[PDB]
Amino acid sequence: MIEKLRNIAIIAHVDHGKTTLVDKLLQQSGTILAKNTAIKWNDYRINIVDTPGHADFGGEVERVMSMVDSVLLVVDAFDGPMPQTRFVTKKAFAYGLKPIVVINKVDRPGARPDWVVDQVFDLFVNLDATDEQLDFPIVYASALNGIAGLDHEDMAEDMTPLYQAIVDHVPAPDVDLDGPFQMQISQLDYNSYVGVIGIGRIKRGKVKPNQQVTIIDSEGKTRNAKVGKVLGHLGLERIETDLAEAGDIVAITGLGELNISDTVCDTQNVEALPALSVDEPTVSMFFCVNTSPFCGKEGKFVTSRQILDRLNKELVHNVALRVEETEDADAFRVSGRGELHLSVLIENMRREGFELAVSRPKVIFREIDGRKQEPYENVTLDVEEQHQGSVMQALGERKGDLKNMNPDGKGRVRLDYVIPSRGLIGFRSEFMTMTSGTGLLYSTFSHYDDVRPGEVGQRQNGVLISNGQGKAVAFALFGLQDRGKLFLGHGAEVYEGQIIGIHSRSNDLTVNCLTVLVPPIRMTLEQALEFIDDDELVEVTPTSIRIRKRHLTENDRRRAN
Ligand SMILES: Nc1nc2c(ncn2[C@@H]2O[C@H](COP(=O)(O)OP(=O)(O)O)[C@@H](O)[C@H]2O)c(=O)[nH]1
Ligand SMILES: [Mg+2]
Repeated sequence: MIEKLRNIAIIAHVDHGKTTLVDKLLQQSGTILAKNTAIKWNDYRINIVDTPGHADFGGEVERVMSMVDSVLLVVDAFDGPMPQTRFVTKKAFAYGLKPIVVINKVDRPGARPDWVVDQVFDLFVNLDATDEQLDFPIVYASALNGIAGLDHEDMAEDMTPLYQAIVDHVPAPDVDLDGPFQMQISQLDYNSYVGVIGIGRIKRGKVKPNQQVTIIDSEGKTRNAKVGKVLGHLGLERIETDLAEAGDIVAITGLGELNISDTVCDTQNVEALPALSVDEPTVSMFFCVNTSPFCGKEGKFVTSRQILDRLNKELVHNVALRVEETEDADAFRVSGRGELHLSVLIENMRREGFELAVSRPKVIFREIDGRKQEPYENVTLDVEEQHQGSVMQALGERKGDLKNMNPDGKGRVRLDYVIPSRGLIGFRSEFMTMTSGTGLLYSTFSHYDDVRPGEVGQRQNGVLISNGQGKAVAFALFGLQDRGKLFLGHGAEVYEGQIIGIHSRSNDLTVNCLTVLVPPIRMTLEQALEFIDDDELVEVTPTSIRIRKRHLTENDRRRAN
């Protein structure tokens, strides 16, 4: 009784048809997407909660997973599952959800249902439980036709098989209807007429308008309020309801400025629901002021405790990152998920008009049970077979453990590896030019395990360091090619300590370029950032980043050796 409820989330890569699919389920029932679509189908109430784009480090995904009891993975019948929906799927498994895989667009010519089944199944290499991987039902669809079926040759005349699968395989909400009222805010919304809107799935009890209630946050603070309106979902809309009970995904009004993870409880029996997720950062990196003599050249405006507050602004757009204070009052220890995470932060921190010095990314070590541990992660690589012998030995040098390989049959091959983040850092740069830029690479954090004894091979080559400040002349640069490749041509402005090229030998060579050329080496942010040794820093400015030593003079460098 009152358990005909099906709270399910939906995951789909762009243009894989999740808007069309949900739309068909709506029009064929008794009732861009909406955040939640309520569907009445034969006295069943199915809530389809939407998942955000592949780039949402705010932590909305895990909030969504906290409201649903299953997830709906929509996959193109030809393209198969995309690595963009990787993490959203990962978090679904992390919340112990058993997925329902919908392979739609089955009507397109060359659709390979059998193949995309394997791909999805293999994609569940997300340390996914047997329970999750075994018996995930496969509903084939053609959303643009409104047709579904358990087989793709044998298809129903409507979306009935999909409805049935949802009813059959999605568990009812694990809630008690008779307990005292309890509801955690999962998402927020606003209406200039209604005010702040709190959205979530009622964990316990019931709620009516004008009900007296107590709000308790994650730390333990409490405040009393009276709910104004209880908005239930019906279609793509929200209507005022006189009663909402456990299991219902509803919207509440007039509780003031609700914060996410606040728990709305009956005035007595105030019980805060546990704060849910946190993506522990695995890669640390230093953000420093531009100590360089080019302090305010192109960099619009930055002092010490200026960009610091910007490192207190990105702190809620993402909780996978941390920001700590270093002894150097002009440098800060900011950590994150991967290197790509901290990378793009800079990329339009640059377009934001900033200038900063940044070290090389290092993995965050953790000591557990006396044994130090480092982050390992799963890597899938898609290269041409002319590169497979090359990229294999490369990862092997980076302490990569081979787990699986699968030839394309058409000249390519997909490789799978278990590798510590330590050895994977800055490999994307080497990888691309190694595979001539046709190869592809994807990564996903797996687990912390005992550190692999040893270190990753260092840069081997030394660097050409400028001894003074001035304009680089063609007469000197031509003589420098006798000892390696350089980073600029005639006319470029350089200072002392700045690295201008790559030494042919292993040692650092202090050279002057002040007293026609071969094409200079231009490095992108990530390409350069993978070139950096522990005694160096990248200097980033809104038009182009440059490279330098930590200690600018040759006198200071000798002391630190
Ligand atoms: N041929 C074909 N096209 C489809 C099917 N389902 C959806 N589409 C098309 O895919 C395009 C984008 O799908 P959409 O619903 O927006 O998916 P979303 O972008 O992930 O929300 C639309 O133009 C649809 O016409 C299908 O079963 N067959
Ligand atoms: Mg669209």
